[PDB]
Amino acid sequence: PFTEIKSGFLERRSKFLKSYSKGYYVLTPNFLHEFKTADRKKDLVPVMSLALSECTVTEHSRKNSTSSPNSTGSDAKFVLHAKHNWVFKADSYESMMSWFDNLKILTST
Repeated sequence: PFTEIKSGFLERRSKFLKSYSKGYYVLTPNFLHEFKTADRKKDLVPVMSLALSECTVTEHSRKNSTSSPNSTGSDAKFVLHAKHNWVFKADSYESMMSWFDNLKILTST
């Protein structure tokens, strides 16, 4: 058992290393926790826990459509700001939007 609201894999962009690192993320009413693996029985200490009380989600990609074709890269990104700005990338626009929305309602402050 666990008061998990949402969990799943995400890539977080490194600020210095110019690369993404994939982690397994678990959203609770209190934190977004990062774990190395999805094994909630054996992998039990977060590599990082972001307190939601002082985060906000600001922007997200615009879907790849005829109205705004996104030639550059993926359209599955969002920004989580700490009160600096972490860039996360999900599997798809749809998955990204589920993370964004679920984060939004836990961080209205």
